[PDB]
Amino acid sequence: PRLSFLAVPTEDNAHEGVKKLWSKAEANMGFVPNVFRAQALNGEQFLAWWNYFNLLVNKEGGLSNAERELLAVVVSGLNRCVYCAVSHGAALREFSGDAVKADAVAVNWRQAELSEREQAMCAYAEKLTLRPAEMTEADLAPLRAAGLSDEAILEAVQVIAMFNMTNRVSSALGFVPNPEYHIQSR
Amino acid sequence: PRLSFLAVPTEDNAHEGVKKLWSKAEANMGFVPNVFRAQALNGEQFLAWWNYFNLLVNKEGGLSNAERELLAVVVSGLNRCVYCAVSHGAALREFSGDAVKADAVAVNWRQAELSEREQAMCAYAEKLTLRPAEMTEADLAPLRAAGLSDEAILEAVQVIAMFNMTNRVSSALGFVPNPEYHIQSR
Repeated sequence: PRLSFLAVPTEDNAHEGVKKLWSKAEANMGFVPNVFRAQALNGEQFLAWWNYFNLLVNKEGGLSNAERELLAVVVSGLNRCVYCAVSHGAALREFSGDAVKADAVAVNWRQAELSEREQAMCAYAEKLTLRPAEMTEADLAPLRAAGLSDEAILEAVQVIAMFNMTNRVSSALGFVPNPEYHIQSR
Repeated sequence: PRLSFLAVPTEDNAHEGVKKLWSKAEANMGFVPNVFRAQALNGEQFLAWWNYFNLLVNKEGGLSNAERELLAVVVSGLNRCVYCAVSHGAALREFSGDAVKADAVAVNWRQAELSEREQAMCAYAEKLTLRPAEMTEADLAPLRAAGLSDEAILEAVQVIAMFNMTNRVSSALGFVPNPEYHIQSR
């Protein structure tokens, strides 16, 4: 299938750290995420990007995985990125155990049954995605009312902005999510 | 479960024709669509609305069920109405047999594998939903290039506008899609 609008590195010409990541992804999930193939055309840039993204979104931090995937799903729905919508909706279904909530939040978090902290985080994510020029200090007040430390607030801001980046990369270059994501934790 | 922001008719005060429609919904699907409960507060208006909507979207016409559900899914994704997104995504998965295509079109039809006719219909639907003031006769040229008769074009315009209406009703009054839709044809 056509993974990208640009050339995709093959096993022959790929960076060897890209190939090591391919083998690790296949040992761990049964497939290689198509982003790992498409975006890896520039090897060292891709490896640095993956280092940062993996540390911020997947590894342990100030926010739970469920909260990060909630932010990811809201942002990807707003920017209308199919790759991130599908894959991180699968991730949110897995980490939350509530497929109904994931499906609702993917469309409109206002029409989901969310905690007050989830509501604050989703409103903040939507404002930062759609109207970045209008951010004020007062916008942090709900987040602090929900018990988010400054470290957690920095992490959440990073996640929202990082998905504003990945949405643009994937939509500009025509990335396609793996079929496996559609059936996961459904 | 809170089906509505307004009062919901009970079995005691519901219109009799509303109760008869509840009975066909239970006879045909095993449950009553939550819209049939919430929107039926005004009996005669709901019954006329259902007559029109059922004739236009579900019954036999110039467009296939799959094409109508494609239009519905695109419009509901653009207006971010959870009820219509979930229910007509189930319908589109059923009529198309392609869950991947349905998931992709729900987010961004540009990132789905669509025929040229589907592309024309989805671009037209997006323009009519987001920029209705900018519609021109020239916008009909791709639809006619895709082999759509004048009757089929009238039906498609009706479908797009009708979902621009139901999205607004369901989002304004807090309608909640039945859990069954999330599982259907997955």
